Amino acid sequence: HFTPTPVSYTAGFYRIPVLGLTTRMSIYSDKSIHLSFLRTVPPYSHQSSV
Amino acid sequence: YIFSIVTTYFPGYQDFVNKIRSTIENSFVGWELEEVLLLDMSLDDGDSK
Repeated sequence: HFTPTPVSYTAGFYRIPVLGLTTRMSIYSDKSIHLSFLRTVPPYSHQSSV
Repeated sequence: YIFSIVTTYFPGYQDFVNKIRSTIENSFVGWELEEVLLLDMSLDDGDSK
């Protein structure tokens, strides 16, 4: 859970997009606290429609 | 006693508007709020709307 937050902060300092692959925690689900981040898999909390 | 609020997306606007609404909900003063706006300039070429 740790390293993606440093990676996102370091990248978003310059406001460049980031593509996330192997994380689905809901801490990055927000669109405000983290400036730029993308997901290729549904978040861990998204399994509520099933 | 007449006002309206306009805001963009920032970390804490929701709590701001919630506090304003809750404070004006129960008071002995007559507060007249005319709608709330949540405009955003993120969209490209959206200045018309």
